[PDB]
Amino acid sequence: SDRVAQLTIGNSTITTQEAANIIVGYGEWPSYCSDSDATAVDKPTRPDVSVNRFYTLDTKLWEKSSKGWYWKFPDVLTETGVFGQNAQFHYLYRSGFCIHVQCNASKFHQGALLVAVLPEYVIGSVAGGTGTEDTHPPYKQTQPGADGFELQHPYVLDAGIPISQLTVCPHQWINLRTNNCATIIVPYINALPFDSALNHCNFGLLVVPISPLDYDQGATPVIPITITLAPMCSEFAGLRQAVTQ
Amino acid sequence: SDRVAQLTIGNSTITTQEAANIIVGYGEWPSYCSDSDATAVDKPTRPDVSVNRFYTLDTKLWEKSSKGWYWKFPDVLTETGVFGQNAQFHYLYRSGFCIHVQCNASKFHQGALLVAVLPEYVIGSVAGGTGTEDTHPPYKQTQPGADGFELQHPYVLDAGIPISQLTVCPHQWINLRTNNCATIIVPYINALPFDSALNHCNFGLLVVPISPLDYDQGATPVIPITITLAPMCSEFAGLRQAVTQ
Amino acid sequence: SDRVAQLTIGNSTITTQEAANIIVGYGEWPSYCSDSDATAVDKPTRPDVSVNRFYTLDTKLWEKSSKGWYWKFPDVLTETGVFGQNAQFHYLYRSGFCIHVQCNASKFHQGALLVAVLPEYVIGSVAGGTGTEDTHPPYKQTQPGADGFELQHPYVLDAGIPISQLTVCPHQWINLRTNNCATIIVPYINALPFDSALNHCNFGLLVVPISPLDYDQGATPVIPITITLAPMCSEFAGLRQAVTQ
Amino acid sequence: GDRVADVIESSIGDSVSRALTRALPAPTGQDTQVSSHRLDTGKVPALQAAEIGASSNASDESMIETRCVLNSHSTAETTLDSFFSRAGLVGEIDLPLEGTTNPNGYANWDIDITGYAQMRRKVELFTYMRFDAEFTFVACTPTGQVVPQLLQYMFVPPGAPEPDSRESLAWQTATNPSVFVKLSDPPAQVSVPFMSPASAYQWFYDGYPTFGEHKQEKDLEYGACPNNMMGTFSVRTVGTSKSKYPLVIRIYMRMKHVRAWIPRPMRNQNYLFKANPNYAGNFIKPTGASRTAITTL
Amino acid sequence: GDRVADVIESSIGDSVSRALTRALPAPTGQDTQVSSHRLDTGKVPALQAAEIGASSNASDESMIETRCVLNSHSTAETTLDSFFSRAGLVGEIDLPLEGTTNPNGYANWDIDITGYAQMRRKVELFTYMRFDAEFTFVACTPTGQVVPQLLQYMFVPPGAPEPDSRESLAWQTATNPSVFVKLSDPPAQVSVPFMSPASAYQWFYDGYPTFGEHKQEKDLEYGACPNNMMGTFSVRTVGTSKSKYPLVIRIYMRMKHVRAWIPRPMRNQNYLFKANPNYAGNFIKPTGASRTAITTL
Amino acid sequence: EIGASSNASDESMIETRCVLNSHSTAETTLDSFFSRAGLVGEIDLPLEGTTNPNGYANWDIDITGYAQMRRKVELFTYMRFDAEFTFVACTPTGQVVPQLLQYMFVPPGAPEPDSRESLAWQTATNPSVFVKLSDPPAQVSVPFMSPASAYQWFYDGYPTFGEHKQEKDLEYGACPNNMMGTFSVRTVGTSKSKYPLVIRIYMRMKHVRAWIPRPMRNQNYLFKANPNYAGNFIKPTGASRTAITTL
Amino acid sequence: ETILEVNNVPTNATSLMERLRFPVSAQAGKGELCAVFRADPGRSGPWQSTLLGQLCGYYTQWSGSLEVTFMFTGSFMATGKMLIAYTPPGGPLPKDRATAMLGTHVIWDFGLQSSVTLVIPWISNTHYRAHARDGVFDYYTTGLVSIWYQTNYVVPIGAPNTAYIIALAAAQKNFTMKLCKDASDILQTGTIQ
Repeated sequence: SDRVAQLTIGNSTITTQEAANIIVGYGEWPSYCSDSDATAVDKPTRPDVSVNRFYTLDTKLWEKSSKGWYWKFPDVLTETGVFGQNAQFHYLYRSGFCIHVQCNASKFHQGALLVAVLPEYVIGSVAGGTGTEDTHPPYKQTQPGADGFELQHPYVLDAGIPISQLTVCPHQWINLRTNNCATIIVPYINALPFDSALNHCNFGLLVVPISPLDYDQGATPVIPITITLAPMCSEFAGLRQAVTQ
Repeated sequence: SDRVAQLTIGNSTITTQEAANIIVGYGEWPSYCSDSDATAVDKPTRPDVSVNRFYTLDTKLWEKSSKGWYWKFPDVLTETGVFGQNAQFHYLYRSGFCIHVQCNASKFHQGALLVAVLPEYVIGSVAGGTGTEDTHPPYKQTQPGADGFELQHPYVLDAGIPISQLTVCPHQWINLRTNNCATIIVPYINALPFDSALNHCNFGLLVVPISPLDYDQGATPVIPITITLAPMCSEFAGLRQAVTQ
Repeated sequence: SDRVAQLTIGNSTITTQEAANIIVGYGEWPSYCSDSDATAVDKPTRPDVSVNRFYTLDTKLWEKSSKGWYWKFPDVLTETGVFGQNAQFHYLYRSGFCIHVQCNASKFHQGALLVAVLPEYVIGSVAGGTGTEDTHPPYKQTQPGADGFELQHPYVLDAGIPISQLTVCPHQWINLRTNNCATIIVPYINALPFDSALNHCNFGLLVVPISPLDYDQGATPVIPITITLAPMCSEFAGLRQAVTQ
Repeated sequence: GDRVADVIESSIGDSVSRALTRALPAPTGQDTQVSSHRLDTGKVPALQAAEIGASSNASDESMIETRCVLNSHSTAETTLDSFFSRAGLVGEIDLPLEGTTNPNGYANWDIDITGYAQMRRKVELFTYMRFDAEFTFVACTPTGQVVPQLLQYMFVPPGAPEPDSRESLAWQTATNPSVFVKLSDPPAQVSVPFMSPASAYQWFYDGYPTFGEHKQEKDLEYGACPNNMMGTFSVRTVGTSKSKYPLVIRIYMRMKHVRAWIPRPMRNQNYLFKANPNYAGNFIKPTGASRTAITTL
Repeated sequence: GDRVADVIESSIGDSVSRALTRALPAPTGQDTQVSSHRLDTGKVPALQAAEIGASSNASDESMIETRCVLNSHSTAETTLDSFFSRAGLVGEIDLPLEGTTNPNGYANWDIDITGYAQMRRKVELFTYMRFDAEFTFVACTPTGQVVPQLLQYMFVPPGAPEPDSRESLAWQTATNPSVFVKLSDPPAQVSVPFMSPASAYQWFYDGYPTFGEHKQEKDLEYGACPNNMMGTFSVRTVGTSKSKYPLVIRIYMRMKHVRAWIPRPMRNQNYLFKANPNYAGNFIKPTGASRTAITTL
Repeated sequence: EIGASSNASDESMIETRCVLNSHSTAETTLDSFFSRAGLVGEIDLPLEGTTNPNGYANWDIDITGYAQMRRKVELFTYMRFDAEFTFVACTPTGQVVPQLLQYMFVPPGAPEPDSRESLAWQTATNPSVFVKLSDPPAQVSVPFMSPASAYQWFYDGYPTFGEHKQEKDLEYGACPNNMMGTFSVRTVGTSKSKYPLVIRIYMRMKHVRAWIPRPMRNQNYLFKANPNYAGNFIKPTGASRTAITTL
Repeated sequence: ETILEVNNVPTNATSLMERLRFPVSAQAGKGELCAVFRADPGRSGPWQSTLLGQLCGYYTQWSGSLEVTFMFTGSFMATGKMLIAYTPPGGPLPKDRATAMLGTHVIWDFGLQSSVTLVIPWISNTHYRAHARDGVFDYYTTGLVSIWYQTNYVVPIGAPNTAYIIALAAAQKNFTMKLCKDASDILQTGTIQ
């Protein structure tokens, strides 16, 4: 009975009492991050629990002709909030996460969603769509902002990625039999210890409806899905002034 | 031998080894601030040592015809830096201080300065200078910024304040016999426990040259005086979003 | 408090009581020199303390347009005094040293000198200056005598020696903040055990003003710098008659 | 568990306002006596210089000696904090039968120490204060005699509406008790405790007591707070028997339960409004008169 | 001292990557056997369903029973990680005497696994890797015979300038050792360790390996890093005796010291440049061919 | 230098941080392993030529071969090391031809051959190496036979007895007898080669032991260990800019 | 101890006698900039002029930073008030005292002691970077150091208004430097035969 959460900030909040349980990861111990291998030797700090709390970032709708969506991690909150300014003026970042997506369906509604968190994913961009003519994709698809971006082809994930072979990542189902909300757990993984928040892209989410949305005419056409995230025990290194360069 | 300081941030710093000693205050014990008497009952936090460090705010010159200057506390850093944004978006503030003013004179130079820290001082503004005609002082004397403001009459301090009766506050002398730099110690005092950083003004510094600057022609005409401050163990209450209202 | 010296010979002498301290070398033990590896097997002797005492050799001036000077070691005293005759008629020499250079500046004066002792230094001679035309340097630059010789180019040391990369040798500063006189410590080092005093040159001093001499017009233009040396516990081998060949 | 020790640098032991210095109490103290000239070391605290407390490396009194004085004065009851009140004129008001300054028949005055700066400035030498107060209203004739009329006193607690007529609702003042006094009874004598909204009365205070952005419109609230104050007092004649003589009152002021802080030095200039930092700059005069020479008068 | 306990909430015991969960080791384990049908409780682990591992409140197998199977297979040496290499064509290059593609007489090729995607894509199924490599250069005639000529191999370490002439300074390569080989000796066989600047080779990586703001000008560095790479290899003929026969080389590739991570699934499309996510969208075809019906072929 | 705090505080305003280490320094030494790729040099023995009218080539063995890469090693003065000489033979065109070649060594002190039939070929005290063009190319180790404790390059002296005059000045660097000898190459036997040949000389150093650090040289010589420099065209060790703030 | 001369801007032979200079004059004394210089010591120029820098110029990788200081040569009454400040990479050119405020460093003052020990810790997240070639890839900033005046170059009457000194730097145990590259610049018109 450890599927509880105490959350209250701003003016509203969301907590659960009899939700769809949780998913455990790696069966492991708590720890901080490696400190005695950086370029410099200065002592680290610990920002603690100053600002880490949940604000929803988008309530994505699900419709009859949903084609797929995703996000860029951690580009979602790198530009907004005191966390945004801290990430902008600070070079090194690391923290854990507890992803909680709210996904409810009514008695009338039937269907399921294909929500897959894909780490380390080199993003499959539009790249001109065809890509045979050298017209480079503009910046309006590299830094979309809080809106995310629309993925082109589901069963190849814009990169040749056949759908049935996505099973490697933590796989989740959205069904009124299964869950009133889904939980995703991911720690901090990178092939290199230290990097900037503007050059390197870690990964992003992915959502493609595994089942088409259907309902007899007379019901709600779209289904909103809410997402929020708050990193737990966040620590930032490369402490410096408010200087981008 | 506890007149030491370890300071390094940005690109430059200032520390002393054989300075003009220190001034002790009240012969007291360390402590946090009262917590069980606020309007709300939520638990407090502790920002710790995240950003508290010294950057100089101005290097004030001393000249032949110096008439006097001062500052507004804590209006000096309420608008600039991550401390500035924190103070803007946070309602309650409290911390200790260690004022260190750098004031050197050469072999050629003779003279002294009258630097007095005056707490709780209701500011004696220009108020039209004469004040007999109702032309209210503009905002260009309420929020001067990082430049401070120029005091009108020394021996009345713009409020009727005769000079010889300033002895109540910690009194300091600037002389090559006395000090290569001066130290001032002041804790947090207010007649009320909680207030905003934009409505209420706590106090400010005051500088009026006790002795006129003099030198035989052929030497430097002006004398720079440097000031920096960094609050120790700062704690902010009224934690909220980046919302002014 | 072992920075003392008892010196009295001839008619004048120089000792210090509150000088600029001393520089230690190699953290080592006293010892004589290797005896069981020479060409012959005859027993050695010990001249002891017969004549080792300080006479100044030159009081070098420092001026507005100083370009640099140096000396040849141990050519400075190889030709004068009873030590001179002993070195002339004796083939092998070895002793320790305690270099004490007197360098004072007044209240008016500002500046510094670049005095570097450079062991094993193959001398960078004039060699015709240009050196492209085969006109060999005369003997008036191989055996200058008690006057020393003038070095041509400071920042290459007449051999391509960039200045900032002289740091290898014991480095000293001449400043009224730093020293009223400088101390240099060097033992006897040679790549070969035994050599003559006329064929091989061990090393020499080097002086180039690190800072140009400056003063407001009306003060002394030149600054004298005094140098003396007296080898401690000198021992000479190859004992023979007064025969050069 | 207990593995990292990053936070242990703290200094638990909270006593007083925030600082970082430390001291320690001692059980007992030290004493000193007096002696004469002698060249000795070890124990010689006989004389005391407030700053130095010793002799410099250049002798101060090598030529002559000193003397001694004995004490016969007591300082037990020399404190002034509460007993410093003495004689002095205070002030008066009038309620005539026919007049123009009082077209309504009643007088409502805002209660405050800002009555008359002449003697209030003596008490206004401080800023933060906690004290008890006393109001005395003595009634007589404008000529200076006594007449048997029918008068009574109604109190106006803060927050009540200010009466605009002789028949206002403010006369009921349900939560205000009643005092049984009459002209035959001794004149008014009412105690006033400390009901400041803050810890002390605000005079030397730079702020904005009203919410919202500060503009030129909202500047009059300096000193004259419409609601933060402790109320006013209204005086009239109640009953069918209306007085046939005009009357005058004298108001007497006294302070008890002294507790002060924040020393603020003396003022040698004049104001023009309540707590107005404005001064007669064109006619500034020093706190004392000087002379062409100090040697002779 | 020790008064406040705000920070003591920490969980010292650092073991692995950041998280908040906790577990615990156990000394020994558990076992299970097989049995037949019986209605009993307490101990009944006989059958195992990977997810449920029990029986629902609606019976699954109430009508019939099951059977048993025995094992006779070994799995000790079935691992493929390093031994998965088998036969397959790899590639070749040519150094003719007279030609237009080689107007200089020497061939400098950039060393990488990006040689020929046909078989590299089999190894390119992963992203983060640590392995050893082997390069074999076998020399022969273009016709397929053998001729006694004079050849030798010079290595180009990374960071050295790329030769632009037959007499470049790059031939001295002071820090590069020398291998004593000749056409009589067996063909080239050189080991290549793991000198990646990072922990693994970067192919599926979205970033900017060059400092400064990212613009359209600086986009070609995807895959082809001018300096981050492990160098190239230059081949020519050294000496006064110049060869009178054209020659050809075949390049053989082999991998050792396997250590992999980050599984990445199979690709059914084609690229156009190195690590180019672009695909033939107008002609997308599924990974397998389907049929009009599944029942019959 | 100080290791304490002055009587005027240095860091009274802000605090510092900490850094952790994850790097190893066990095998980072360069003393012997600092050798990498680099072009070294070659020589030629043609059949018909004018630079070699005798048919044999005798070259004085030394590190003074080509200052380009030797100056990298010449950064020191007093040294004890092992050396290796590799002679690889091929055609001037770049091919291989089955000829008959062999290598004769010239120990120091032996007379320098002045003919194809000199007595120096007997070299009684010199052993023989069994090598042929079929065998792998030359690979000969050279130990440290310096007459002194180290090789003399930065040395001001007179290695010849007698009074020093203008006549005896050429011995700077080129010592006729103090050196470790030369090497002579020719073709022995009745079967004379019908192809011209070329050799490449490869250099490598082992058993490093050094002293006496001597800093870097930014100028050029004109003879062996010649302190003379192009004074009329002196240029700093690095290029500067009109301002340091911006490139 | 390694002598470092930063602003040897002049490029003339007659200036090759006085390269020690850094600008001191009748300054405005209002926080105006004296000199700035980026943190990287491994780039060609007067930076590799130092022996530490000369060795770093042959290397590709680097782990850590250096330690620096600067001397002073004023007279007894002569003094000054300068500003020594470092900024880690991530920002444009500094503007004024506020930028120094953003940068953590140690406040410096000319008192009796002349030396000013500025230690730059191991500020390096990555030990190596993606392989590319030279071009417009200057986006990879490395940091900066800024020098400032506060009051003026202050001396009494009768004292010359010039005092210029050279800097000093060295390396600590934390920094490591290897992966040697071959020679890039060496001058030889002829080779020894």
